[PDB]
Amino acid sequence: SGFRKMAFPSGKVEGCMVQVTCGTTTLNGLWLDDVVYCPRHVICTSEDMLNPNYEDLLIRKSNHNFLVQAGNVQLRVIGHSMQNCVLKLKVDTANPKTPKYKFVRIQPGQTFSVLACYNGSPSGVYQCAMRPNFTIKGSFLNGSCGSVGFNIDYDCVSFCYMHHMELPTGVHAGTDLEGNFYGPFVDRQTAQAAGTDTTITVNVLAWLYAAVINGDRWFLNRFTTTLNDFNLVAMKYNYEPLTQDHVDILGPLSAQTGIAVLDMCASLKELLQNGMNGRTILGSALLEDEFTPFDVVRQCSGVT
Amino acid sequence: SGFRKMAFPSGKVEGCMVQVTCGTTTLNGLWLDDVVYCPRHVICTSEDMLNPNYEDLLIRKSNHNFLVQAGNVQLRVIGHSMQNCVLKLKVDTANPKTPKYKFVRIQPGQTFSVLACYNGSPSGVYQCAMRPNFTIKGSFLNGSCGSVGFNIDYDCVSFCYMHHMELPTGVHAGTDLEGNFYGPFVDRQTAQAAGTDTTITVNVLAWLYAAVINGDRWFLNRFTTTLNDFNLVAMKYNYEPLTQDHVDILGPLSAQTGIAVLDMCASLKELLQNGMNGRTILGSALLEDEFTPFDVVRQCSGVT
Ligand SMILES: Cc1ccncc1NC(=O)CN1CCC(C)CC1
Ligand SMILES: Cc1ccncc1NC(=O)CN1CCC(C)CC1
Repeated sequence: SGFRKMAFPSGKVEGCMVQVTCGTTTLNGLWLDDVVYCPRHVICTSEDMLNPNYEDLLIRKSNHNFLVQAGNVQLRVIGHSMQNCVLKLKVDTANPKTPKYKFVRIQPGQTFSVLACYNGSPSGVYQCAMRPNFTIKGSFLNGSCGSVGFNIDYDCVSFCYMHHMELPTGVHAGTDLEGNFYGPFVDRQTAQAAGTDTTITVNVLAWLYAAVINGDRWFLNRFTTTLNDFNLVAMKYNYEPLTQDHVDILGPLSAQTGIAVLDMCASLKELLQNGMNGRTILGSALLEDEFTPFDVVRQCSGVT
Repeated sequence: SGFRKMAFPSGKVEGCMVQVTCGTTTLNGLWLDDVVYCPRHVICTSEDMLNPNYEDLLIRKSNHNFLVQAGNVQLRVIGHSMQNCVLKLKVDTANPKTPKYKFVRIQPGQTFSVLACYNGSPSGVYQCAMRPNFTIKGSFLNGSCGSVGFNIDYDCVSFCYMHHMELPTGVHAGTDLEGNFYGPFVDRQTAQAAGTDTTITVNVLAWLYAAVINGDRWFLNRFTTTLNDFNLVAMKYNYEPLTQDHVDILGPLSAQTGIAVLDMCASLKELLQNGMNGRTILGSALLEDEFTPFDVVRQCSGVT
């Protein structure tokens, strides 16, 4: 028992972190095989950040301008290319610690672990989710750019995020490993306001199942609801609409606890309409939405 | 910006996890140098758990009864001894991935990361703290025994916790790496009720400094207090008494924010007496006490 915000073990990703310096900017790179991935804004100066033309800025850069340091040993750069908002630096040495990996683009609501890094060195690991407005609420400082977000399926690391920037509101924006930003964000020092940060309903429901499994049951009520009725209440509370697919994904949790998904929706409806009354659920005073149904099943079953 | 419950990167500890089987019990062991550390309850059966006499049970065990598996290769056990509540299994091979390490016994309030494991394999990493009643609120299942808690100072891993058991109330008990339990807990299947889980005041204050640093400032008030006045309010709310040592440890945070420690105590006093009024601080609806002043400084400065 006990339910914690749990990150994936970071070792496989730690073995991929390198330092990339270009000009006077130092950030992090991800070394997989003979390629190092890093944000393209590494080639920018103070005056470039405002309205950079990366194709133009990249012409003035050569292979020897990208300084790649793995641990404290230098990697030789034999090629460089720009793929969307990331640079792919081909090095002469394949990463000996390269795990089995995939590049995946995640959907809003999906969770992942971040291994925050500074100067190619890991400083910490935390769990977070892709918000429905395509921001992430990370914990990043200057120099953390190039830190990655990932998932693990036993031995395969699915890389889903690369950190690029902090928006003026302190929230975070980044790309998948193909260089495409999540959301409408652009790697420019400009006014980019995020959209509505709605609550990931399916995740909240999965965490209510996690609470019942671990003994916090006070919130279970004598009511039920429909998808349409629940969604009227969810729209009012800035909660994402619940679909039949979400209900299906919750099936394993409904089966283990014997609580119908729509009964759990009714319990959530009353928590939304009445508050917690100073009470807590899994040590939290708000409804937690950064655990997917898959994360709850994994933590409650002990997948390694 | 952004403040997350951040765990230490787990790679150095992942390289130490092994599977220990004795009889029909399989748990985790920590392989450091030529010694494997694991809970002594690995030698127990169903009938032993109630009132085990580990010196007696250990006589019937030999080196070849302890099955140590590192990855999927077997380690030869050439010696075994009992140190308090942990077994030290001397193996013929030194762990090639042994990091620089220390064994330290932490005080209540101190935080650490746990690398939860099943069958010697890491399943996740989370951050938690030694409660003032010497329990921990982990996330552990059957088979997680032998999972460790640790801190890292650049390259040195300070091992502080080894998981041994779940109390009947779902909370967790364990030992330091010398086999001494934190608290009055004993490795027996018996009624052991935990004492008062008081709030770690100094940690809450440090997290209020973390909130001010990241822009959540609504809770800052026009008041101040004394240690004696604050402690009258803290005793009433089951908060640990604040000492001058805690005030000193908060010095770096007081200096960076320009907010006197006693001013922050007065802000905490009003949050205790008035609640949050449906508002949040660092995305939380309760006062978080699992970040030490050192953790806040580390996360806000980016120590690697
Ligand atoms: C300071 C900080 C904190 C947390 N995360 C990231 C950063 N840095 C940036 O976002 C810098 N920024 C400059 C303009 C570039 C086009 C994109 C990168
Ligand atoms: C099931 C579980 C969940 C989370 N953490 C641990 C466990 N297991 C135990 O605590 C088992 N227990 C049996 C009696 C022994 C003296 C000590 C170990």
